Amino acid sequence: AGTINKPKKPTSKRKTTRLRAKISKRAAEKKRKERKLARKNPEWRSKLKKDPGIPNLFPYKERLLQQIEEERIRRKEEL
Amino acid sequence: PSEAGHRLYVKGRHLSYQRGRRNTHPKTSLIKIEGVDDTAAANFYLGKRVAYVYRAQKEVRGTKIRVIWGKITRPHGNSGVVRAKFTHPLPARSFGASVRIMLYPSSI
Amino acid sequence: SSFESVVVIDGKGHLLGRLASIVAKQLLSGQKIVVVRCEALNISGEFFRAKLKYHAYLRKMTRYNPTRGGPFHFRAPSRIFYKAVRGMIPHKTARGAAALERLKVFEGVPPPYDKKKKMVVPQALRVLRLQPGRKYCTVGRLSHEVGWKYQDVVARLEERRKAKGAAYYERKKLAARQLSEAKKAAAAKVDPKVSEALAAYGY
Amino acid sequence: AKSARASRIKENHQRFKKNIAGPVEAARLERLSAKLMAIAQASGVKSGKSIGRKDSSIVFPM
Amino acid sequence: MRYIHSEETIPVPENVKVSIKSRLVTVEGPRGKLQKDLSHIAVNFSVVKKGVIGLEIHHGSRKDVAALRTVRTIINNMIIGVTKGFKYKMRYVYAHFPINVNVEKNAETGCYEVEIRNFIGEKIVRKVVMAPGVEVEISKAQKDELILSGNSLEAVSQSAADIQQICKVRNKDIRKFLDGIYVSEKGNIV
Amino acid sequence: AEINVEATSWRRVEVGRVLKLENGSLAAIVEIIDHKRVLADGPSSDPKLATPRGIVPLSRALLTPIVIPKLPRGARTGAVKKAWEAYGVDAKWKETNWAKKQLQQERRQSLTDFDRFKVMRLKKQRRFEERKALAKIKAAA
Amino acid sequence: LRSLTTVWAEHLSDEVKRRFYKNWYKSKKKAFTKYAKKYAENNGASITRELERIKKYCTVVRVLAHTQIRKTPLKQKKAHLMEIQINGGSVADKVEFGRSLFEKPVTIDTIFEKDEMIDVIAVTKGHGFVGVTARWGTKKLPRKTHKGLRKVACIGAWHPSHVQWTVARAGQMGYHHRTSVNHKIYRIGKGDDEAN
Amino acid sequence: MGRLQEYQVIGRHLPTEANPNPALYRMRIFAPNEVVAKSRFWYFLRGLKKVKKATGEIVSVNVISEKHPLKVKNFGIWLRYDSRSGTHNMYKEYRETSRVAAVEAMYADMAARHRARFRSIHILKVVELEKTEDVKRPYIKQLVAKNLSFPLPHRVPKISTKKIFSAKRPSTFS
RNA sequence: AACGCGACGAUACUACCCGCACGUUGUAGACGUAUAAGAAUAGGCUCCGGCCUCGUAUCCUAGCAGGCGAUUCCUCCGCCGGCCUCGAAGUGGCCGUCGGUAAUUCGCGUAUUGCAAUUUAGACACGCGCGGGAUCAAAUCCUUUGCAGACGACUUAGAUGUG
RNA sequence: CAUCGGUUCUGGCGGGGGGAUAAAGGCCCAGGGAAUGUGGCUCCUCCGGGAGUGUUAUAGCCCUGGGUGUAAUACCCUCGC
Repeated sequence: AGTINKPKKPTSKRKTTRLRAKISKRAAEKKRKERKLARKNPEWRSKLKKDPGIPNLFPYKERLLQQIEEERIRRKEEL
Repeated sequence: PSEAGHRLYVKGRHLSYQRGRRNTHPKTSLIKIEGVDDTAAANFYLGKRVAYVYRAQKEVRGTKIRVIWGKITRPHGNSGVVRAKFTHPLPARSFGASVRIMLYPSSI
Repeated sequence: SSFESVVVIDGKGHLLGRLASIVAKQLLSGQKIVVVRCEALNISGEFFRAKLKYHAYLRKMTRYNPTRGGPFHFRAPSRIFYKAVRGMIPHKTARGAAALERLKVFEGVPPPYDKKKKMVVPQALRVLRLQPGRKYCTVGRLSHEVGWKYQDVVARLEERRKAKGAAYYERKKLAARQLSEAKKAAAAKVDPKVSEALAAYGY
Repeated sequence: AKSARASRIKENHQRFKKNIAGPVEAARLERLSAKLMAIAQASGVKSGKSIGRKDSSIVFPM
Repeated sequence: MRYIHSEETIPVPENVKVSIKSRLVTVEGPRGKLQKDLSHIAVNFSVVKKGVIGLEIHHGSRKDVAALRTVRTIINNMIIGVTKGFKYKMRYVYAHFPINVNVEKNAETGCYEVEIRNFIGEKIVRKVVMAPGVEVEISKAQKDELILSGNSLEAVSQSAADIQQICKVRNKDIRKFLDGIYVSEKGNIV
Repeated sequence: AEINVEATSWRRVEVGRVLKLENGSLAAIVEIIDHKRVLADGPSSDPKLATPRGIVPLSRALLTPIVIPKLPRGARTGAVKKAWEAYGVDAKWKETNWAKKQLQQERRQSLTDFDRFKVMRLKKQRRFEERKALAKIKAAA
Repeated sequence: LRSLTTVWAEHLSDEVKRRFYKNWYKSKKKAFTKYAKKYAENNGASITRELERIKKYCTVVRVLAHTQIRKTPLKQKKAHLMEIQINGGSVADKVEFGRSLFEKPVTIDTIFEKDEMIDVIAVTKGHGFVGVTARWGTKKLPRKTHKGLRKVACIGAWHPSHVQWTVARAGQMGYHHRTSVNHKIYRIGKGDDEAN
Repeated sequence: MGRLQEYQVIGRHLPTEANPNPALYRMRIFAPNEVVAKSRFWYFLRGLKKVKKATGEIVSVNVISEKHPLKVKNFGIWLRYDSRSGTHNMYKEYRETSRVAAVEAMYADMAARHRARFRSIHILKVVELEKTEDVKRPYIKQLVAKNLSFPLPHRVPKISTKKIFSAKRPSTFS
């Protein structure tokens, strides 16, 4: 496009009070409506979220897995 | 003969009144002292008398030169600007004019 | 800080807005400023962005009469720097007009500023400010591309000034060499207690 | 139609100026300059060979 | 990520002389002199070894590290230019109207000039000025072939591209009208 | 193959390089932490040149010509001190032009009013001698 | 461009001296009388110095030339004076050429030639104050239009709340400066030719 | 986020008739001060063991100082952070002289590169990497290279901001 | 550009220029109001030995606001004149005369402005004065013209003539 | 100007307490260990330097316990001048 030699009308970044107030009101109404839809949400949700686990690049992940084994064995022995 | 100067004062500039964004308060002026660029350097000049020397039209009691006297009160900001209080507030036209900071009252 | 009768600033290699801000503050504090070589000022970013901004500026004009009230688009590089400075000064007040009367701006180095000390402002110097690899342009190139007519005249005059400066520098080097020889020869004829006392004081 | 500012038209006109109109204008200039030339030919300080000085300011008054 | 150190190397042949000062590179060979200003690229030049130029960037981003490969190939091309040279062969073909190509050397400018006539029967004379240092000859081994040779690869290839672009068919079906002048071979003089 | 390369030769941050900090004290690089910070120790017996072991930001440090040879990476203060006195860092620092400039700065800063008057008078006597010498030189050619 | 200096000839005619006056008949006619003495003082040192200044500093050289209006049938006796640029040659050649042409008549055929295309510069015929119909060529309004028909019906129908500079308005017509180009010279006739 | 310290915080549930000796829980908390450390402790305990502040008490708060603050170390940090997508695992590495310096550098890094603020970040493990071969990230591996030595091109000299004008053009070579 | 600029002609007076004699004359603001390389910044400078963060530098800087007289020195400064030189908005270099001049040392004076009170001190511009040198001009109204014109404005002519 | 009173801003100095009776660190003592392996040794080289071996040698480092030691210093709190 010939933007550099013949630029068009600039798009103003100066807001108006009317548009600022209207955007704030719409954002508040959207928050209320989203809260209402979340309260009436019929989609199934898990009781416990899925844990990501331990990252593979953590250098002592195998040692942490060993500690988990030792802890569960000690818990089973105590119980 | 002698080729030296006779200056025993330090040069300063009258920048502005004490002010916010919009409101100004002429009872306190802001002075930039030459060579003073921090609060530690400005602490030396606290209490020093400062004269604004100007010229008038009419000769009154032997002279056309008038003086407004004041003192340095406290540092201002972080860049060595100081606040000064004069007997009368300095003229608003003198923003950018020069002032004389004396070496008295001395504690050296 | 230091108060001077007039500070002459070589505009080569300085960034436009930062130099303008420093110069406007000095003018309002009451210091007289002369800027030379405004055609050698720099603007950060690519040249086409500066060109786009100047063409966008050229769009604006009073619709019912372009001879009055309209933005008068000055194309000389010193006038571009002057517009940048005037935007940072309350020019519609008497104090701002008085501050603007303490400034002079030129293309090239007209005499007698060719034989005066030219200072630099390190807070506005491009080699110290811009990150390496970032683009920058020249105000003189912008001025030539938007219709300044005197790029070649200023270039020829700067070439003659630099040739005369080369002759002056040859004489200056000869004078410095003779001064070093004079000090070396005179060091035998100064009293050793005088020399030792000066050395102990640091001179 | 190609405009008067067209690049091809400018190149055509430059070829015309260089090859056709140029020699004619040069020969006419030679004749006219010869006629007007025929009409025309029909201490340093104290002599003026050294160019001494004749018999708003750029600086601040100081 | 910023890489602490990155380095490239350029080998220099025995008959070549390389001088680098403030990133202005001068390359000397049997075939002449080439110069190239590389001060738009941040690079530190060194002599790592006898006959090897080292190029290095310190604390550079991936883009700055990658730019050294371009610098390496550019200097290697100047070295190849002063040693073996560069040669682009072009072939001009036609269907009905024979293309007439005439080659002259301007004594005032030192540049070669190529005049092309009768391109699909057109009456205009197309004139292309070669870059300085590029020589153009009409071939004797093959029919309807021009040979552009020189030390600068950029100058030779741009001259060939200017000849290619000056003979463009316009407003005709290019599946049918096949006339033109095309680059047919690229290589070294030696 | 003749290669003539004229470019920059920077001093390098490395183990053994002596840094001058902004207060005038000296340290030696023991370990490089990253491109901006080093671990440095100044074990000098001179209290003006001494620096406690710690992190030094390279923006606050200057590279001196002095490099302690074969200083091990991570060496503790005892070994750093032994290498420092064996190499004689303090003497070479004293011979550097940076320390002479600093010494001149302190000598000029410690002057009294009587000292400044005597400086002006002695400089005028020396200047009279140099002016005679320069007149003799300019008279010759 | 800046005029650095001017050098005048030793003798100027009365018809060109009239150009420097509004009331030449009441005048003492003193113009250039002190200037003519510089040709005699010190063998013209000031004249020579100004010529050397033009030779060593200047890039554009123009002669000053005036008309001989007394050879015309015009009642005007005050001549027209103008700067004519010397093109060609070096600056020293231009200066020597002009100084050689001092106090001399230059005929029209040493400047222009038959079959040459020239440009003509003049002020056009004055018409005084003229309405929009003849000044701008606007369409006449219909017969017995209220408040006049030799007008523009709407000078503004749209924003801005101003009259724009591009709207036709009644005012001065003619007496404008015009440069017209590409005029062919058909003949340069000589005044001494009884069959020109 | 701030001049942080590492605190050992030990707390417990208030003893009852059924439970005269409740279990003690210990955490390592990076916090600017002790009030924030105890608040974070009760926050995590509410999230894990369902022990509330009103039904519990703080047994001990101690500062854990770095054993060798003058030794350069490499640290691996396993963290989780919350964004609009959800919770994400992350392993990152820092070359510092203390765990607190590593955690501050982590907070500034997460803010700079992912806009993750303090309360969206859960620090799970801070380990000192024992061996050079345990370093995984190339931006630490280039720093642990043998005979590491670099120059510093284009250094802007330090000039005081109060000295507006200079009589000589500065140099960027030292 | 009617508040941008240049070259040139003639400039009567109280006008112009020079000398000193000062301002109840003014000025967005003297007080050492001292200081010319160019160029690069992933490179430069040099006396060619070396040197480069750094103007924290260099020059100048003592005497009644700076006297008088010596001892002593040939250094620094200024006005004129000659020859050159400097056009981007024009001014510097050399030489010569004359005048001043602690680099060294000393003698006589300083008081009383009374314990501080701008240290009235510079530059430019303007004005009033004398004593001299230099110079004797234009414009407008008016009458006239029609290349012009609502009125102003504009092109012309009016002193002896090609009126 | 001096000596005070009231309010307040700001600079410096001398002590006390706490914590892992700071953590470090220096110098010693006794163990253990490795590499971005020092010296030595072996093999390649552009003779510049590389590769290997292995635990202090013709550099050093890390971990643990102990002594100096109620060490110093930081940070926090605090009594004054």
